[PDB]
Amino acid sequence: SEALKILNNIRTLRAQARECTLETLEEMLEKLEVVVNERREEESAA
Amino acid sequence: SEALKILNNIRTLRAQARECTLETLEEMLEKLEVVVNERREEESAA
Repeated sequence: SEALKILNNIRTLRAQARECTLETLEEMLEKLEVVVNERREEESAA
Repeated sequence: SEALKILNNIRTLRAQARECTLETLEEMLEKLEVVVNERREEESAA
């Protein structure tokens, strides 16, 4: 879980976002939303 | 940008999410939303 722990420090991701375009940032937000929604389905099923 | 490129592969984040609780996943989604919104402000200003 090295990529999940980095998401907790926004300042670190802030420096990484400065080297990427907005279109790549939109795709990254989609994947994180699906990952949280995937766990939401397991929480709603239990 | 090692944490930003990992977010593109949801299957990889999928295995990492299985080892964390939903509360930690909610905070991670907040940071990514703020990172994308921070770049949105720069795009709207330009």
